Amino acid sequence: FSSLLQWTESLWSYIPSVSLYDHSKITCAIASCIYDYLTEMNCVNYRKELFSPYEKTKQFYQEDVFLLVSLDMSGIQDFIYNISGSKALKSLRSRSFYLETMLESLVDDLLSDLELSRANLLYTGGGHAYLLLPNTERARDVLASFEGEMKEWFIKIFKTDLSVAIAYKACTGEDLMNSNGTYS
RNA sequence: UUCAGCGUUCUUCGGAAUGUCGCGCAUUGGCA
Repeated sequence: FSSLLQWTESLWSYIPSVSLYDHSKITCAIASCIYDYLTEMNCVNYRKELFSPYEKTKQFYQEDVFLLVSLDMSGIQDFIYNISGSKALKSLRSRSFYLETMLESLVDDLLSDLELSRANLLYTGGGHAYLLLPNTERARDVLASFEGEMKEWFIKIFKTDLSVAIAYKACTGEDLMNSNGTYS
């Protein structure tokens, strides 16, 4: 699917739906999160439970179903500039690339732990990563375990030179729909 | 016919610096 997502983005980047890719990706992520939430709740019929009363569509935008997740890497500039000059030119280019590549790996690992795709990562800042995840208990436990494992690995490799902090917040469909201005 | 000099200019006009370099090399860095 990753190849399909990469293809979709190049083709739909400069065409209106927010471009079409942006919308398609966001839809995919939201869908995956909803599917995981419904699997956690074990609904008998997704369509009937959602569209039957025709008010359940509105109420489902009020159930806490999504998680806004931010993972941030601490120690970027110090790591790039904790160098002696002997190989500075080389080191400075390599350290910045290594830190960005490591951040990519992180989220990929996290996605591999959630069986999700890159559509669920809204964007990656240098040293930063914002994602949208399902609010399932399994996903929450996966996030906790991933935070613990990342803490252990960073302490085992760089000690206090680099760290990673992961924080999540629960939200509903209306929050994603910028109702009442709560999203920002 | 004799007696006398007297007055006016006291320097003038141009050119007033120019061109050339305006730090270099070694260590260091960089490449390997």
